[PDB]
Amino acid sequence: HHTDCKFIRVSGAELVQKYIGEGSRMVRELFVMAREHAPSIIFMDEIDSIG
Amino acid sequence: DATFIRVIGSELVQKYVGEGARMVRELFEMARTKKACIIFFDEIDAVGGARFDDGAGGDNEVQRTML
Amino acid sequence: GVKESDTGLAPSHLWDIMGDRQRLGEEHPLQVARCTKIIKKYVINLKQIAKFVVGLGERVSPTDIEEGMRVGVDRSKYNIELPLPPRIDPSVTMMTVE
Amino acid sequence: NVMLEKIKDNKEKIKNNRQLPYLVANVVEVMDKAAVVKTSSRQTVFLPMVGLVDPDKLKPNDLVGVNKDSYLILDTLPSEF
Amino acid sequence: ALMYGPPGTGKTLLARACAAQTNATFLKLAAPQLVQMYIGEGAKLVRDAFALAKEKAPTIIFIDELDAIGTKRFDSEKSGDREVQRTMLELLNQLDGFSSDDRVKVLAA
Amino acid sequence: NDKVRFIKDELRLLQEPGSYVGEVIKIVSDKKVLVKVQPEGKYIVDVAKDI
Amino acid sequence: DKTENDIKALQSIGQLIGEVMKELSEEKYIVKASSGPRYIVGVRNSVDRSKLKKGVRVTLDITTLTIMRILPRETDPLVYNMTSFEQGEITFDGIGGLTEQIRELREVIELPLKNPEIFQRVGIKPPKGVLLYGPPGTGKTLLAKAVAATIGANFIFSPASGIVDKYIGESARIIREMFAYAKEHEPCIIFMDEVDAIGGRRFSEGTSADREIQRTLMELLTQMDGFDNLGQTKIIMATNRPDTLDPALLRPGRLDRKVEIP
Amino acid sequence: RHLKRELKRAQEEVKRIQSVPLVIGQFLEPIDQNTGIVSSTTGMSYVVRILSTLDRELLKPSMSVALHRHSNALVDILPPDSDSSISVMGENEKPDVTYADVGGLDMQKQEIREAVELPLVQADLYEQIGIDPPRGVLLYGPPGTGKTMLVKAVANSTKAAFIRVNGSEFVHKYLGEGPRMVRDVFRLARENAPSIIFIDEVDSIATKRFDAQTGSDREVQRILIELLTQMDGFDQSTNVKVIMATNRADTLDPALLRPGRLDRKIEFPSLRDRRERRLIFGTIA
Ligand SMILES: Nc1ncnc2c1ncn2[C@@H]1O[C@H](COP(=O)(O)OP(=O)(O)OP(=O)(O)O)[C@@H](O)[C@H]1O
Ligand SMILES: Nc1ncnc2c1ncn2[C@@H]1O[C@H](COP(=O)(O)OP(=O)(O)OP(=O)(O)O)[C@@H](O)[C@H]1O
Ligand SMILES: Nc1ncnc2c1ncn2[C@@H]1O[C@H](COP(=O)(O)OP(=O)(O)OP(=O)(O)O)[C@@H](O)[C@H]1O
Ligand SMILES: [Mg+2]
Ligand SMILES: [Mg+2]
Ligand SMILES: [Mg+2]
Repeated sequence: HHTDCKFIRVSGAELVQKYIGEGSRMVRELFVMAREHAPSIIFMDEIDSIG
Repeated sequence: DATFIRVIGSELVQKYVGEGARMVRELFEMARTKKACIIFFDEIDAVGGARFDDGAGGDNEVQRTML
Repeated sequence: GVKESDTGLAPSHLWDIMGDRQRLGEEHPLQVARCTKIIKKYVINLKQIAKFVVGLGERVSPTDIEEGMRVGVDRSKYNIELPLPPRIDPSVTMMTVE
Repeated sequence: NVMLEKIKDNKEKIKNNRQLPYLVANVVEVMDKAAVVKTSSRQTVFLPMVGLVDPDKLKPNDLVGVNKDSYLILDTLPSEF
Repeated sequence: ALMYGPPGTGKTLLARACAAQTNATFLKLAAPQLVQMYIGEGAKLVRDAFALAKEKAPTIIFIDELDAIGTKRFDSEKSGDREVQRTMLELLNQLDGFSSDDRVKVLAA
Repeated sequence: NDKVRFIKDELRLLQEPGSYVGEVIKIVSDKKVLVKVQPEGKYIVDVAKDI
Repeated sequence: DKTENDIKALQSIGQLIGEVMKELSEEKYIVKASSGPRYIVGVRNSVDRSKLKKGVRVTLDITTLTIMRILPRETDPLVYNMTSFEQGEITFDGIGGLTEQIRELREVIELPLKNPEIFQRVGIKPPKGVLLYGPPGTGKTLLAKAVAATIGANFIFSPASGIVDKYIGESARIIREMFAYAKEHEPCIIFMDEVDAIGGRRFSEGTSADREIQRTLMELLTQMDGFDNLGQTKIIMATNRPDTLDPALLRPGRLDRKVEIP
Repeated sequence: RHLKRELKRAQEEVKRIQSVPLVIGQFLEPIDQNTGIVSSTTGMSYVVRILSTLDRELLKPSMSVALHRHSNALVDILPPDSDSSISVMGENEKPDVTYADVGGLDMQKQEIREAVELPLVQADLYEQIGIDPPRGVLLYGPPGTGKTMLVKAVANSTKAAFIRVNGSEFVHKYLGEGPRMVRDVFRLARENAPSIIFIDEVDSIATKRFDAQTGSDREVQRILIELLTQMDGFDQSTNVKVIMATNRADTLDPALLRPGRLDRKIEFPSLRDRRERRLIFGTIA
């Protein structure tokens, strides 16, 4: 909020994704939206407690 | 100088079952029409596996394209 | 830019005499369909899902019309003009031939 | 001789509509006397049934031809395959 | 009537020769066709292999292979056996007695 | 007088042969614009003398 | 006259069916056509405004679009093919040696149907729902013919793999219309035969076909038990292996008796 | 005086265009106010002039509307009460279950009289303390817990409008049908506030895994995205935000359960104790 980053919470959620429909191979597209709209914080919560 | 028709045997696989059924049919007709052909199936260890029945996996898609 | 570069080049100017009297003809379009039943007249199924009974063309032999064959039919009132070879699934099988 | 030319009169009209082309639809229900068909253009139309076409051939599900221009049951056809 | 055993015993070769020789109308069917990728097109192919066969009855449907739909597995846990098994059960309904199917036979190899 | 002449002409303006919402995929330096009609397929079509 | 009746049909045209979706005012009604788009239309004055209500089918004009008149409810072409199968009948006897099990199915079906006065006085809510399961080859199916012949109430034999179609959302709309159908024609019995097709469980990580099942099965679950509770419907369900079933169909209070045929 | 005859002859003309036959679209948003974007009910977008001399007071928030046929012009507006997916059920007779037939589950009964009943009758107790009332209510458990029985019990006593629907009423079968019905249900509720909205089962719609390679995945998914954006608008209206239930809570999509839409999770136990099993026997006895 102070730095003026777009806070993009990424999560494994495919509800928001509709253009490619999965984030397994989305890399360039998340960068190219966050590079236009820099500055950005991509908050990668990797869960790693799913058993 | 007889028509050569290369296939990749691991090109057939998709998630929607018997999707490689359509392919295998139409390829077989396309080779039937031209006279003197050779149909060269490489790398048929995928779709060319042993006769087995796991009882729990997804070997059911795989064994469609073989039958 | 691409500054207006479109294939054709120097012979396509002589083609413009021949291809302007045919382009206005209804030779094309023939909405491509496919037969579902020869009833000893013919039953086609369009690929939009809407079924029609059509009939012979200008001089086509009754041997041409076969089961599961595609045919082109008159754009307006449906009638077989020119039969066409079978199945539009071949195309992933013609790129495998070296 | 005057009556016989009234049957020919009707029939030359009837011969022009009977020939190709005509949409193909099936019979939702016979409501009786009325025939409701759901077409292969995926709507529905309530029509006064053609009486030259028997109400015997028209049973629920039957496959019948229908004229596009005026939705009337034109003729009967053996169920496709 | 079912034909099973080792390969090479001419199972597929005999059946054909004797079903065309006796002038009983011999339909050619291969089980891998009843498998489909559309949802509900395999259930519409079985009823349509049946509806043709009630008219010309008695007639012989010869199924070459039967391991395409003949999986014991239809208690499964996340597989495409939920679409395949739907054309096996539409079989057992179009094999129950309702007359005008009392006269359809079956070979299966 | 202005008022009864707003109504008579608003009857002409309200008649629309048709108007869509498209979106510019990409321009081409032919003075044409590749516009995707948003439910349908694509159409390449040039600009008016307004833009 | 036989050629003259055809000329009197020819001057007619189809009249698009709808139903009255919702009264807007006194002189405008909204219909939902069967081609698709909702319209706002006018009324012929032959028919009162009280005869119309929301959910009566109406015919419409070609292009002017006016309600012409009220029609009875349209009946599906699928629900006429299911009523037809009764060929193979047999009376009370079915599986000989299991006449005790034949009485257990009549306790659920034939006794409150004929005399609802025996279940009023005792005070248990009327039953409904029977599952048949056993070693395959045992005549689960022969008993279904025995209880549809003798009772004489309307029977509808609906194979479960024979209502999945290519179109999706069409296997929901059909089977909704059948539970209405069983209320109108009461008493009525719906025999679901070979329920192993739509017996897939939660899953919905595999193919998109596995989510066609789950979406068509949720609608059978809230239609069977929800706010909805249709009193004049009985369900008899035939299944081979009784462990395919989703754990919402194992579940008593859906399905009073869980009969095992030995 | 002659021009007063001519204002009347021009006023007549235009009222005939206002009235029947009309197709029903929807207003998305203005781009001016004499021109707007409507989606017809053919599944296409049109840019249409707006008949001046109309109320934009209810128009600007998205809401049903009437359009002309050939012309395609917005000739008048329709109430948000009119052209709704479902007539309200609070005017029909009340569900047959009352609180005499609820037996046990007395622990979930004190968490539902607070969450549902109290914010309709008295909005002024929450605000003056300074607490926000719970927004959406979730019910989850094994499939026999008699979730629905508790909801019927609270529906008879409130005597406020009710709207009851399923999650396979929204099933896709025309183009763009699925997104259209979600708008109609949230706009009826604000119009006749207060009310309780129940969606009975929502296990098929909320999926944890989409791939969006088939059309039927793109219709399910357009519905669910629309449902989040309409629960946001629904905040600060007397209606207690949508109650919904699921039988297996482990397919629940993460954006749905996130706060701002659903806040409370009324678990329905099935072990219970000896004083709460007794009661279940006593009302069926
Ligand atoms: N009993 C037999 N007598 C004469 N020829 C035989 C016999 N069995 C097999 N053959 C020969 O073997 C050939 C191949 O047999 P075919 O492939 O039809 O049998 P199969 O049991 O169906 O084996 P598979 O299907 O496993 O390939 C036959 O065309 C025939 O020439
Ligand atoms: N109890 C019985 N009394 C008389 N005949 C029987 C009996 N059980 C089975 N049959 C015979 O077996 C045939 C097929 O059995 P049926 O199809 O009714 O069994 P099922 O349990 O429904 O098996 P499936 O549905 O797995 O095919 C019957 O059509 C009938 O000839
Ligand atoms: N506390 C109780 N008192 C009296 N009866 C009860 C009680 N709890 C459950 N029941 C009985 O169990 C039945 C089924 O439960 P209910 O109709 O409320 O559906 P549900 O459990 O929510 O199912 P769904 O999974 O389809 O949402 C009720 O109709 C009722 O007869
Ligand atoms: Mg063989
Ligand atoms: Mg059976
Ligand atoms: Mg419930």
